[PDB]
Amino acid sequence: VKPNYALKFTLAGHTKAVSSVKFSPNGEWLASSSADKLIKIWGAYDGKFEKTISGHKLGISDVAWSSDSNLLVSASDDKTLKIWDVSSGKCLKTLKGHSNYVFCCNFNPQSNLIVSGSFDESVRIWDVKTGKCLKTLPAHSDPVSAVHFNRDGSLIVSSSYDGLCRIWDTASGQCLKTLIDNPPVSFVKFSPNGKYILAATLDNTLKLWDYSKGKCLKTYTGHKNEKYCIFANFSVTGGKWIVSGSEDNLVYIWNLQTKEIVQKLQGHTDVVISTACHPTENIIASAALENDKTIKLWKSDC
Ligand SMILES: CS(=O)(=O)c1cc(NS(=O)(=O)c2cc(Br)ccc2O)cc(S(F)(F)(F)(F)F)c1
Repeated sequence: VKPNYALKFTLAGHTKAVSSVKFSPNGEWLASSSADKLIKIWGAYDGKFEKTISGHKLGISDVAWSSDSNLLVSASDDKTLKIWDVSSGKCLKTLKGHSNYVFCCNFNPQSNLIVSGSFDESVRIWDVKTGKCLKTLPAHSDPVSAVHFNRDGSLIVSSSYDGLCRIWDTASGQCLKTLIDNPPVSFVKFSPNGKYILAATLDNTLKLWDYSKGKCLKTYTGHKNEKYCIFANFSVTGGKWIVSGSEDNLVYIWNLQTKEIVQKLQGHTDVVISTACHPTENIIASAALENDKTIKLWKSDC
C-alpha cells in the first residue's frame, strides 16, 4: 500500500523563506510563519489566503495552534513569543524572557501552557493566561531545536544541536530522561500514542525511539538533512506514514513499519523546510526556503 499525494494548490505571499506550517486542530486553517516577520492564515481545503498577522520585529521560526483553534503562538528572532487571537489578528500577549532567538514553540493539549526553546539553550514554560514565565529549564548546551508536549501534556521533549534529546516532567521541570555518538538533533516530537519520540539528526537520519527503554525502534533514511531544522510528522489519517521535508527539494513519505520510502513529492524549487499533516484528511502542507517561498497543499486517497 502506497499513498498517491497529488498537488492541489500553491500558496504564494511570503516575501522571504517560509519557516513553519501548521494545520489548525479543527482542520479549517493552515498557518505559516516566515523570515519576513509575518504569519499568514490560509484555508486548508481551497488554499485561499485568509489574512496576515504582523507585529514581530524580526523573523519567525515557528508557530503553533491552541487546541480550540482560536489562538496562535509565534516564536521570533526578536527574542519574544507572541500569543495571537486568530479571529482578530490582535497580539494578546508578548512573552519575554529568552536572551536570544526563540526557535520553537507549542501549546500543551489543555492550551493553558506554552513551551519554548531558544538559541539561548533554555526551555521555558509560560502561562497562557498571564503571559508570565513559570519555569526556565537549563535544558541544553547548544541551541534548542524543538519542544513538544506529549498527548496529555504531562511531558515535554526537547532536542538540541548539542546532540541530546531530553524528556522533562512538565509539572516539576525535572529532566526524566536524556537520550545519548551525538550528531546535532534538529527536530523531535512525541508519537501519537505518546510512547515514542521521532528525532531528526543532521546526518540525514530520522529515528523512532522508545525513550523509556532507550531503544531505537525505527530508522528512516534516503533524504537529505545536514543543515536545517526540518519538521517531521506522523500521518495518522490513512496509512501510517512518516512525512518529512528534505534539502533535495522533495517531500519524503516512508512506511512507518517497514521504513521503505513510499512516495517523494516533487515540485518545490528549494529546501522543503517544513511539512504538516492534516488532522482528519489525507492532506499534506509543505513549505520551502527563499528560492521558492511558497506553501504547497497535496491530497491523497490513502
Ligand atoms: C502496530 S502499529 O502499526 O499500529 C504501530 C503503532 C505505533 N504507534 S505510533 O508511533 O504512536 C503511531 C504512528 C502512526 Br504514523 C499512527 C498511529 C500511531 O499510533 C508505532 C509502531 S512502530 F513504529 F513503533 F512499532 F516501530 F512500527 C507501530
